[PDB]
Amino acid sequence: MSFSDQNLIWIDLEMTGLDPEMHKIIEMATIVTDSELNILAEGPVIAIHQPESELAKMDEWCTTTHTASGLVARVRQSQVSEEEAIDQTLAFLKQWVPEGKSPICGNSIGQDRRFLYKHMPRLEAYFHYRYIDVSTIKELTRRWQPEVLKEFSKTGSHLALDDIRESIAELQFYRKAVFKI
Ligand code: NA
Repeated sequence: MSFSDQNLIWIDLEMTGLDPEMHKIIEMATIVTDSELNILAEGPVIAIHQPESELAKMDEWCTTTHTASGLVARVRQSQVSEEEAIDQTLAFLKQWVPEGKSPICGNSIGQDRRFLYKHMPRLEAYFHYRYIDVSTIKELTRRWQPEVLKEFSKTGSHLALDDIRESIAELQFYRKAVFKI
């Protein structure tokens, strides 16, 4: 429909911890925007099943965060593996953005990309090698004019779709607040 090699793929993952070699992906969500950050379509929001032995690696932060959000219950009830989650997400993305064109977009998105390289390389390969990291702009704004940052706030629920929507909203805020293009 609005298929374009200028469209942006936004992605957020939730994990059982910070180490891709030890931990697992338990949620993924994607959004496609056009190049002007208008949201065109939201992709599959997938709680990925993991056995208790993997959930049992979670520290207190992860356990309390992902239990209180309802994600742990959704993970336990899920019948979707990483491979099926890749299949669903690729089938969505192919309708909106060509392979290899969009940088990976999000907040500190290098961390998600590490988990994609390790656990979902077929999905990682769909992105261009570059990164659109909204937190790059956050950090530059904090140093150049930190008063700007008091004008925007995040809920930070660690529900993957809500958090990637907040990533887009943050960049929209920066477009008006710190950019002149
Ligand atoms: Na994130």
